[PDB]
Amino acid sequence: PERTFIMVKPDGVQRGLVGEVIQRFERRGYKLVAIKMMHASEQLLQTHYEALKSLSFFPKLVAYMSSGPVVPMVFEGRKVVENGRTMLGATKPEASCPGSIRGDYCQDVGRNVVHGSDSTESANREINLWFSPQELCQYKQAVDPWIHE
Amino acid sequence: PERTFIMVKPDGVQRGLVGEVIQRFERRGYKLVAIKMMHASEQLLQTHYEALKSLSFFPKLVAYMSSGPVVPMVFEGRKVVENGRTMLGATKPEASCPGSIRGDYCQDVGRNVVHGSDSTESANREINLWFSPQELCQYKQAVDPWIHE
Amino acid sequence: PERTFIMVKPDGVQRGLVGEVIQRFERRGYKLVAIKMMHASEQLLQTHYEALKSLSFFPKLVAYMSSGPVVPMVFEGRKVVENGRTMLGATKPEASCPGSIRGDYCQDVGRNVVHGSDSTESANREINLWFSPQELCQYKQAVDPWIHE
Amino acid sequence: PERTFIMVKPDGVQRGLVGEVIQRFERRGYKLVAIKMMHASEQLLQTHYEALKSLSFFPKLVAYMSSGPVVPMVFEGRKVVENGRTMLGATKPEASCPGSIRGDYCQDVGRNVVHGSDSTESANREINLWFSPQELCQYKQAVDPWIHE
Amino acid sequence: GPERTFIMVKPDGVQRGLVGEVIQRFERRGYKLVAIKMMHASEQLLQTHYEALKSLSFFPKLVAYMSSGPVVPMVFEGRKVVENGRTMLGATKPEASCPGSIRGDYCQDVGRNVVHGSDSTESANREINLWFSPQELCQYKQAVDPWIHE
Amino acid sequence: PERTFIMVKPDGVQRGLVGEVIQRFERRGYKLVAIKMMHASEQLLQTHYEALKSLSFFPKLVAYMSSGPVVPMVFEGRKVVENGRTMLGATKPEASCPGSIRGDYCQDVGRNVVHGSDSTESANREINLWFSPQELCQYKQAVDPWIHE
Repeated sequence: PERTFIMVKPDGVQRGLVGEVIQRFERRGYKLVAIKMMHASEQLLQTHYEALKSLSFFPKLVAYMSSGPVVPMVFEGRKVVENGRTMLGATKPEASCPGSIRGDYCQDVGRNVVHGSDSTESANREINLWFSPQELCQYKQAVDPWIHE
Repeated sequence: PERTFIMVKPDGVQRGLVGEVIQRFERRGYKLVAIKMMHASEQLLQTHYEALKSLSFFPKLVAYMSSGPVVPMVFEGRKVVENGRTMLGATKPEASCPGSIRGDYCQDVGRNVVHGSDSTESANREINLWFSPQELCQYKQAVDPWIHE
Repeated sequence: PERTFIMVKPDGVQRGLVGEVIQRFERRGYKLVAIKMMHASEQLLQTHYEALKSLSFFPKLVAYMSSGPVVPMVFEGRKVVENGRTMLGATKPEASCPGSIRGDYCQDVGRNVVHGSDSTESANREINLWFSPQELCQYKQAVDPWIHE
Repeated sequence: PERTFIMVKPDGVQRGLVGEVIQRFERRGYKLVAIKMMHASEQLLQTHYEALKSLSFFPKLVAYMSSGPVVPMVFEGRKVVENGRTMLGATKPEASCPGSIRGDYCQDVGRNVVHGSDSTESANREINLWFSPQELCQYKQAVDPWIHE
Repeated sequence: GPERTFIMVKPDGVQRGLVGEVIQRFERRGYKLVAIKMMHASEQLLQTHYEALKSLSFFPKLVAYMSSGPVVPMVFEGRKVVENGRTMLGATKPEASCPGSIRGDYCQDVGRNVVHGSDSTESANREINLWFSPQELCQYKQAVDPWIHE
Repeated sequence: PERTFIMVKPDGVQRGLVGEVIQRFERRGYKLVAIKMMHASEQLLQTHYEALKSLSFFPKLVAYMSSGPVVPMVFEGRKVVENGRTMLGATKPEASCPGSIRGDYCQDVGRNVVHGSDSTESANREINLWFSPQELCQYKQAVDPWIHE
């Protein structure tokens, strides 16, 4: 029952990359179990980035992430946290390999299209911060016997 | 601004076509302004499909549309209602042209992946049934001067 | 269980379009049940194209279809015959809609990349010419409940 | 040797669709024989649209077509003029089929991404207006026997 | 003759509709398809295919899984097709696979990793001869040959 | 601004990959600012490859690069030189990652489809060698605030 938190940032929304991000996870067999588009409040973004609160760029980041709508979502599947990190690519786009989201679409670390949880512990916290238990949908994937051993 | 209601049906979710549906609208420059994943109640489905009650086998439709999660969403832009119909393709996939969603992905009118509003009046009615006003997001598309005159 | 006969012609093989033809049927949920690559004999081609002997330049057709390998295959699913015809596009590529195989890839009716059965009667006849019953594979598609009612 | 004139308009340049337009023609086996990016003077655009110069929307059209770079190009192959029309789609995007350029990417006739010749006579005029003979390249396509009969 | 490699879509690749995708990855790199078929593989054939694994604990589970649905064996031809085939498929474990590889794009689980490919030219020639008779292998001259290799 | 020189080689033109190369840069937000198709002269190619002029393979490389038309072009954006190298992939295709141009399409170092500048100094020299200043176009990209921080 592993899950990860993925969020399309304001630049991903502006550039029309929301569907592209979702499709990369769907094609790897991962289950979409929650999604919404929203204007994130300052307090929500400060709690989301709480590990960065002591850093000089924290206020600039929180303001940028509230400057347009975001699309938080949740995917479920085997090794979805670690594979999600690989699929997004390095934080620095010039260090990202081609075929990753940031390697294909991004030029600047400050405009890198999408967030993903960096660990299981972070994923569980971020999922519960952005989504209430009622917003998490549950279903049995038909192709389940052919994606997992 | 013109808006239309698009909803991925439970078979579209199962088959991993949510991102595909979204990308077809983003590709055409349309703005995503709301989206969520949910289990639709029978009462919501019966009101949504009020017009089809004069047709045979209404319980089969309600049971199909509540057999898994759905993804309702709202897109904004010029002629988005009529263009949304063309992009989805004919209701019957056999009558749909390749390049449309149903022409590319569907074999059966009863499993046709996605719903879209058939008129401006239906779009306004459906948007208000599925989304509260606070759920619709507002932003200014950077490419606006290049997608319409 | 409806089935249709699809065959990539020698120009489709040369131009690297075998995977593209197969993927157009797979993404619509159709089941691949047989496939091979072969050099078709003149006797097989004359029987396959029996109905075209009433048209001019029959030796030219047999020679072209013998000028390189072909890839016959069989797909199974609801309305696969009539949808197969639409997916391939009009015989003349200049009458084919964009989104069809011939509309996307072909310039010449004489080099139109792929063959498909025009009827269920023709499909049954063509499947028997090209494949022994022992070559057809049988399996249960996991997504079956989601591609048709 | 049939040829047509295709030109990406300023909105197609801005939206990063130059490669998409070119690929639509390459995948149908058409030969790129000339291409360049330029800022077209008002005077050059007035000659290209000579037929519209007395109409009320003429100053608006010339200002838009000089508001950014354009990419004129020439493609060669059988039926390239008529097939180019179908591949671009109807002038008004809302009348365009899915799978055409304007059906996939455009919302507004005034921002319809790309121009293409409407006839052999227009193609010859437009090619000779935008390109000198020395800019037209000549080569023998290796797949020629597999695209032509 | 030219270098060849054996590629086979596994039962999960067939179920998930990925046969055309695998083929197209090789075609777009200029490689020539020279044989292909869909079949139910017997346990006898699969034990010989995986004979180097016969001493390992997971061998019976692997043979049973690989016979639980149809597979699509095929053969591609071209310069360095064995080595490049391995790179295109990606690492055995999908979580170690780079994005852009088949397993990195589509797979979650090493036991459901969609496709097999030969790991050496010796293996490639043994696997081709095991799954295909010489008559099933087709020969043609690729038109773009002068533009894909020097 | 940062610019890099990219050139589709004669095999990339023959194989219909010109639009694919362009789209790889466009989708990463890089601006196309110059392009043309031409038959490169022996003297032009000798100057382009002047760093290799003492090597054994130099005459054969120069001869091959004039054996068909090429498509030189210029892209502009942040880190476009280093990212261009990554997007093209290793010089030898067998050392190239999947997702790069050479990793996706090439088998042979001598037929590796595309050239790209290896440094800022090389890019400036190559741009001025192949393009006169009147061929370089500039425009204000609308999505600039969403690709650069």
